[PDB]
Amino acid sequence: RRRQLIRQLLERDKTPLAILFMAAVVGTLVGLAAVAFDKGVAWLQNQRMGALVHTADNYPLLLTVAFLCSAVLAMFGYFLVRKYAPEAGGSGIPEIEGALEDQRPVRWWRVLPVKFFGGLGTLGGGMVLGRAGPTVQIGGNIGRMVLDIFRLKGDEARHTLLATGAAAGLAAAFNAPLAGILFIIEEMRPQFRYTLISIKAVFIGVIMSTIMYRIFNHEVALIDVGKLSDAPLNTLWLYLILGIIFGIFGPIFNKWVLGMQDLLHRVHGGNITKWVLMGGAIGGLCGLLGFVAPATSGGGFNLIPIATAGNFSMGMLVFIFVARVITTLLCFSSGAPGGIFAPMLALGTVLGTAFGMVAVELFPQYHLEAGTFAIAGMGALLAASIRAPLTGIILVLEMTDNYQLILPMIITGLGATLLAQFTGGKPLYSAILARTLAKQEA
Amino acid sequence: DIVLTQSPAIMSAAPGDKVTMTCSASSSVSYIHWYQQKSGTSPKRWIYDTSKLTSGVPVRFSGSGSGTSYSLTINTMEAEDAATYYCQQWSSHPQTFGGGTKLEILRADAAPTVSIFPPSSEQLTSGGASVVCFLNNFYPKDINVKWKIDGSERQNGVLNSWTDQDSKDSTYSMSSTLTLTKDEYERHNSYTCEATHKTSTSPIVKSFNRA
Amino acid sequence: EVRLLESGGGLVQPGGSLKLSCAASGFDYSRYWMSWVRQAPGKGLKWIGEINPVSSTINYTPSLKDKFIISRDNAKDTLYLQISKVRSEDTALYYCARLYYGYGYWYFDVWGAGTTVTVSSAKTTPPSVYPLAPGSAAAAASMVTLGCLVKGYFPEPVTVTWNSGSLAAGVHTFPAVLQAALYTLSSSVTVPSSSWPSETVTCNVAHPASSTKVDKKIVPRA
Repeated sequence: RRRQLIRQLLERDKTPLAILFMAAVVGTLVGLAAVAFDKGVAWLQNQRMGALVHTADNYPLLLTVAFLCSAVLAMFGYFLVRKYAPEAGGSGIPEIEGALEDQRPVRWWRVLPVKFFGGLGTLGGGMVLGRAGPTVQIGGNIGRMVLDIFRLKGDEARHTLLATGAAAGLAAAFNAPLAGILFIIEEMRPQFRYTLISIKAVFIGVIMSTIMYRIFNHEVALIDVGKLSDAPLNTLWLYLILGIIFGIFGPIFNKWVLGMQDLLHRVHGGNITKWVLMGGAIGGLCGLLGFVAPATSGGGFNLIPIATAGNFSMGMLVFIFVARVITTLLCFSSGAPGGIFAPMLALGTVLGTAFGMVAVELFPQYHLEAGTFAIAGMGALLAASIRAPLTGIILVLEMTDNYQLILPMIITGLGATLLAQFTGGKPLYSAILARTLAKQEA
Repeated sequence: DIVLTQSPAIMSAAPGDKVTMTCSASSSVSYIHWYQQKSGTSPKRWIYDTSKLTSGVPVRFSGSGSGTSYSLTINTMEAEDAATYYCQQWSSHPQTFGGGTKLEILRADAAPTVSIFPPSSEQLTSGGASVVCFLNNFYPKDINVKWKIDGSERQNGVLNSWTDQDSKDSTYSMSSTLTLTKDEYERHNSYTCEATHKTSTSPIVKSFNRA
Repeated sequence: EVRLLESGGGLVQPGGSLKLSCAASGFDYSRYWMSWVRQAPGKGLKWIGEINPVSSTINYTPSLKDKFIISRDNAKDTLYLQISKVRSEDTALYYCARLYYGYGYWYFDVWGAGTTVTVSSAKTTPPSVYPLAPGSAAAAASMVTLGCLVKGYFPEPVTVTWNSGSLAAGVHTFPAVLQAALYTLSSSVTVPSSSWPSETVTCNVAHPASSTKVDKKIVPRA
């Protein structure tokens, strides 16, 4: 087949000018959509905060209006999903992943309204859920919509605009261009055969998406964490160890999120009303915990700067990790719209911090700043639960700009994904798509 | 904590000649460092991580070792190589230095240029009498000074002080001062100062009579 | 250039306290760890302690609750060491150091010149400076040794130069000796017979601890 290759090599990277242009517009819409969703999630979290001010004298009334405001929003968003788009529940990444396999529908007229307004319900109530799941589906569907609206035919155009839709949607969720591309190249692309996704296109969409984000968000960063110390070659081994703790814990957590999906189905059966009443109670729990114990509630980003700075007692860190392991599962496994990636950044920061504290006390000759181990553990659960180490490493790199930590970050990531593999664990997105495709047959 | 014990406390070697001092650890130690101190100069980092030189450290310098014994070495020693070399471990915590190794130039033996001085008329008006005797520019440093007041030995009230090996000629020096009251000074007449070196059996006496 | 300049040492009375100060110039003094090492007279090097750039971890040698207080002022680019309940054991040269590493085993990267701390209830005394001319019937040789004596001052140090510094060859200042809570030392200058007494050779003693600047002209005896 040497002659075919001479032919193909000479024809490489000639993406149709139409697919490039349409990737640009997908990028722009996904960016704008991201900002809009972002501004809304906050504005509701504000209204909720200001409510607790107009009634701040009477502490039971306090605990009540906290619970109920989030209960109401939770329900609305569960309902919005159960009623009009049940595949807009949970993450959204397995769905868009499935769609790239040509095995799941891009019901965009149904997901865009349901996912956007459903998330707003669950996110803005202070549930323990992320943006970057929803925005990855919301941006995947936007990518489909402009395929239909302009009726572009071709296999390339369908996988591409779905891919750059999803790419732009993660980039905008974390202000993380390089990390949005890599997610598609490492995790979302079909994993077992060739596919015809144009990478130059995906590049254009993320640029446009990111630039929309910078037009509505500049001067303020998602995680400011300073410049931390360096890492000495004789320190590296401490990170491979930290990795091996994530590699074992990642699959334990995957089990948990699956079984807790199974356990929480037995509570409502499928019954849209026991479901919507169940999310209202979960959401309200968040909205209450959001007041009496905010580290235990919410999306988690807020406390990443604080754990990294080593400003939590060991005692408070251990609390938070358990508590948020609980509220994380309760909120994501229940089926609400919203995701687990960004709260897995929090759980890993909190975990690596606590190791950093141990590792500082045990080795004064190393001159450790427990903050480097927080940065090494931030992308770690992403390497162990969802097995995309290259994305998290570059995700974390982009969000914390501490490139001197690249070797400990890499070394903890291999540790996470080597031990996650070696103790019998599966990519958490892929094990969700499959258990969903297995029900889409039984 | 970890005690480091540098071995040849003092030593000499001629220029262009092989120098080798030693460090030794009460427990086990990794990647030792070495500092070069001249008197009056900030201690300089010389050799780190058991073997890596520092920007400027000439290549004649080299360090070695493992586990519980380390070592510095100067393949061809120079004159400017005269200093004290401290080793230091931070392989454990807290970090400890060794006692040191003073590396002094070696040269030809040389006889003292002896000089003796009478209490100044200025010191005498104030009532003290200090007699000063200089042994200037010799090698090696071992030496003995004797005082004789009217040809009789005097042991009490004498203070001596050697210089550190000289820069230019790598010789020594050493002064002796006999201090009496102005009254004790005048009872006597001949003050003698006797240099007992290695470079002769016959001391270099210098002396003066008040007359 | 990278410069570490510690100041603040001197004479202090037993049981008192002092605050030494190391000023950094020529590098980002943030991002570096700083440390203190002291050298007791003719003794080993010894580590006092270290402070990390943000002042969130401060180590000291195994020694007494509040005995040392290391702290840093990154705005002022300056490091500080406080010694309290000062003993004679604490009489030493105090060295200020910047910390780094290689393969990660940490070393003492750049040192300062030092400051000396003397702990004595003895009182500051200026020096009496006496010319040393050759004996009345002097053995006039080719080279002639002159001198001058710096007697009874406290504390160390004195600086002795000859003809305001021109005569630099053949000068030999000797370690001061302490007696009865006072210091004496003397300085030899050897010049050629044609320089003295043909020209004037002077010795200049300075004891700044007591504001003593004196010139003693050497002139022949009788």
